[PDB]
Amino acid sequence: PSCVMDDFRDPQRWKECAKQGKMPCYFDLIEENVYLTERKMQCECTPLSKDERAQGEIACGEDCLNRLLMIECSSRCPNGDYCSNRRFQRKQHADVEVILTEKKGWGLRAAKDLPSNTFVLEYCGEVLDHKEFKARVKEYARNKNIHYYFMALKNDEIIDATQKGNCSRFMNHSCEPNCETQKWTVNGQLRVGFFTTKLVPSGSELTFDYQFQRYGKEAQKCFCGSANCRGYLGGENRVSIRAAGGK
Amino acid sequence: APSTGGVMKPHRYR
Ligand SMILES: Nc1ncnc2c1ncn2[C@@H]1O[C@H](CSCC[C@H](N)C(=O)O)[C@@H](O)[C@H]1O
Ligand SMILES: [Zn+2]
Ligand SMILES: [Zn+2]
Ligand SMILES: [Zn+2]
Repeated sequence: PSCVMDDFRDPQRWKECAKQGKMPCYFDLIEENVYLTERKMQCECTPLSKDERAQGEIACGEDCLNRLLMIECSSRCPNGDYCSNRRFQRKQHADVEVILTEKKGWGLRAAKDLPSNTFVLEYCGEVLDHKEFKARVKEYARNKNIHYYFMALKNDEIIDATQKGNCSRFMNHSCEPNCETQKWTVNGQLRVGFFTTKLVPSGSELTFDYQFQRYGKEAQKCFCGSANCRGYLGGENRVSIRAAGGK
Repeated sequence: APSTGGVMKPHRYR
């Protein structure tokens, strides 16, 4: 069983497919991070001419000062509509599908060949402080959740995609991954996206290295199948809730 | 003292 990302846009249909086991369980699909508690300029690229745009030139490509510092351009970019450095904002995701794996739950796979360093998806969710994180830690332990969706954003910001998020919440762990997180600044605000680290052939599952900080007493066995698999999500050591949440 | 939880930690792939 597999599904395409447009299938998640219809809640009534999704929920009906979920009862037939053809789609993952329902969650609230959101377009950007939602803060439970709200918290407290231009590159120097020379504008492409109309002809350069027609010739296939890239606006705000590898040499863009914002891109080099992992900062996205705004609407006021000198390249205007042609700016290729607004991928998070324009939702310029990779072509991926959500698939059911043998024993990791649902997962993500490339629907086309993905070049190296290709933006996959933004890891969206609810952003929590340490206080809200501890409450969610307790709720999810109480509910006996199997999957966890906490992603450290910065010291007192944890992205939680358990209840709200997008299809990035399905990316599974591998000890030999083909994606990575990148922290990108969008409107002075930090975001986390997934990017391929290599050429990912069509049909391959997309994975990244969780660097999981396990606070739970029980370690989840790792089914990544890598020759160098660490055996468990989080490795050997259990850390405290405070340490896992960014101290 | 929960059962199986934890937090994923962004890092650049090395
Ligand atoms: N390599 C792996 N081995 C075993 N379980 C994994 C895994 N990678 C991810 N998981 C499972 O997926 C969770 C991360 S959320 C990833 C999406 C999840 N498979 C889902 O169906 O919603 C983990 O808590 C773990 O339960
Ligand atoms: Zn630029
Ligand atoms: Zn730009
Ligand atoms: Zn592994």
